[PDB]
Amino acid sequence: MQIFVKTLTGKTITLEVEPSDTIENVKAKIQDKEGIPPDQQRLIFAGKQLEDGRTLSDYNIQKESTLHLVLRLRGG
Amino acid sequence: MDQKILSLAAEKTADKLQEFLQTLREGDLTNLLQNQAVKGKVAGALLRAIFKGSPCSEEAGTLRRRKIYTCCIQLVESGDLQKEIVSEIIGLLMLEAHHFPGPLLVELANEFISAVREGSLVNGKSLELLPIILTVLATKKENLLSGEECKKQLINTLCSGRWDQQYVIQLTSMFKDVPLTAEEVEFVVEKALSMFSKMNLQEIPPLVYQLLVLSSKGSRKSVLEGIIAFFSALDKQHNEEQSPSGELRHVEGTIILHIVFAIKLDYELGRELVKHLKVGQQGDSNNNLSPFSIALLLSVTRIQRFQDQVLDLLKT
Amino acid sequence: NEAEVDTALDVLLELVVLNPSAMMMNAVFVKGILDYLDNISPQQIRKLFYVLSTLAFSKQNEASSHIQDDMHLVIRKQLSSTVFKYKLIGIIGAVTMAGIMAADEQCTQVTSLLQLVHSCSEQSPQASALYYDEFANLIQHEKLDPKALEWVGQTICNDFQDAFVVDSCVVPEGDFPFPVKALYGLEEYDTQNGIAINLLPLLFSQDSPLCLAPYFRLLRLCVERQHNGNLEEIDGLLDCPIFLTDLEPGEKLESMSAKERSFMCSLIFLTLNWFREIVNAFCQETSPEMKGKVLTRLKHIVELQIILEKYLAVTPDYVPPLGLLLHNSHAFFRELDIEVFSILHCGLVTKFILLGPPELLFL
Repeated sequence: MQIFVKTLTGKTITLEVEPSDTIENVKAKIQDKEGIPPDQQRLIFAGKQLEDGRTLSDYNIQKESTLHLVLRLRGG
Repeated sequence: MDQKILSLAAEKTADKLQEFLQTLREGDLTNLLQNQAVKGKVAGALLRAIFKGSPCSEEAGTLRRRKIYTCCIQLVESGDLQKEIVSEIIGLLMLEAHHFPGPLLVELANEFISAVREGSLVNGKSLELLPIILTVLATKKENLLSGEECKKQLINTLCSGRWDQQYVIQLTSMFKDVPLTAEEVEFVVEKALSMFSKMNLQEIPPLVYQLLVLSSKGSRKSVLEGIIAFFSALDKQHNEEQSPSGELRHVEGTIILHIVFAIKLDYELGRELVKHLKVGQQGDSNNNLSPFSIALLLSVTRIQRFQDQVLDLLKT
Repeated sequence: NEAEVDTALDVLLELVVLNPSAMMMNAVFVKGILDYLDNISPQQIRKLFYVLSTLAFSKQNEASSHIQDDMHLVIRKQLSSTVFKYKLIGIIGAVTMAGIMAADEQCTQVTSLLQLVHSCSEQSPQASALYYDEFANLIQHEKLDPKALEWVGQTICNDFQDAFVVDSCVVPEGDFPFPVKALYGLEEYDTQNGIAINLLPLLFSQDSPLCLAPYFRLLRLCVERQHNGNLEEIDGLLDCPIFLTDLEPGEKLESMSAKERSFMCSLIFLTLNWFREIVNAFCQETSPEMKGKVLTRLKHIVELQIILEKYLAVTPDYVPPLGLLLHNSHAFFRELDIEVFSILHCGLVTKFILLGPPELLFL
């Protein structure tokens, strides 16, 4: 199922995944379609920092609902 | 028609490269776009001949340089080309903006400004050149008006110009890396915050991220004022519509989370924030706060250094 | 705050040196510092990298060398950035890291590290400077395994003695608007030397010379560590004049104030700092003729500072700040060493009633 992510450059990006799938899967897909590795990613929905071991069912995340990303550069 | 320019930029400089520029004279667009269509690798190497043979010691090299710069600004904006080639060319152009006399960069900058007015800015990767050229301007302190005055006129045009509501975030991020005064950061933030009204919602938080990390070196009270006015007024709009939520409160939460995480770096922001929402005289606590600001403060609480002052503030 | 920070890092270092294996399970929590490094003062950064590195480079903890490659990595990243601070921060961490792992593949690894931090720092002048300075501080305070030292000093001596060192050729390179001459020789030496300093052409080509003094500091400390306080390879260096403008008059060339005044002023500034490190160097030497030459250099220093303050009085605001006169005294000049005041053993010679006084004022 389709969802949105938006980032620090405003690249609205469209991610197709099943809700029972997990968050690290989406980090894999970000490394795939955008080339950004998991460990730098910081994913948020609606003022909740989303963890790895959860899924989209856990956070009531639904179709076309927009996620936010940042680049957690440890050093920068 | 490519290997008769790697046989120029290998042996000697300005003896055979400059003569190529005057002699060909036919064009500089058809030979570069279509060169990328067959082999992109050759195109990245072709630009490494022009800029080595066209130094700004002489007029003709400088104007050839200006024309190739405008044409590359066109093709980077236009072409649906391979991403690594775009990254390569923007890196190459970024490397060469250092030995340029003053009165040439005004033309490229006004071209970019016209681009923000009308231009198809499908990529903001054309806008990566705008940061460095304004610093290369200010370091040239002679009569082009001095460099800083041209910079300020340019910033005034960039702000006073009308902003393609899609790609305003990237524009906003360009101001990040340029060292500015308090006045110029103030101009951009006040206009950029005035832009909030005339948008979709969901783009705002990363906008806010860029605003914040820029706001770290400037006027930050101004940004929080604007933020809280925005969100308090719209909260009241929602309240009166009640007497449009399931996204709205979500975006609020995310914004709060951004600003908390940014305070996590810079604490001066915390103290300037709290001074803004210092009750002090009690009548300030009848214009200071909204539900939204309160939510902010209670989220802020989590920082162990701030669990005293914020709570004394809310309590009292 | 800052004092809390300092206390915590003091505590940490005490624990890890005492009970390391306990701290090793918490290694991730120590790495959990690594986000807020913009928020923290450089001296605390030195202490921080010290603690991480001594935790990493213990002979027992080569089992968990994951942290090792991680910290190597982040330093390579931090250096890879263009930014003054990130390059600088990496430099500082890298230096400390290098030094502690310095107590044979280890030798090759630190060697590659210093080569590459140089290659990354080669371009920025203040960053290259700070590298030299921190490397210097590290050699000064600490003592270690002379194999890396004998290795790197062979490089450094060659680099310096090829970079700025030239022949005593009366004709230098560079068409200046200035009468270039070999100035401030001692003149008790042999005037046909192959040792003199291509200073003003390096300047006018700059319009590498900012790093000079600290590179010499580093060179000297290296030589002293190698031969145990024997600078017989360098003892004929202070016999150098310098290929410079007629620096002396700052009144005849008045009212043609351009960038030429900035040239002259910052040139003299560099000259002073050069001499300053020289006197820091050849203070310890018990040779009486050497000390006489040091005092010759001090007479040069006082007249030069006089000339420069005159230049600034006539031409107000063509200011070199390089990391009014009260500011210039303390920070912008080189901090002199303590043992330099061995000079005070000498007795004064008044000029009127009958070692000058104004150098004593200076000291």
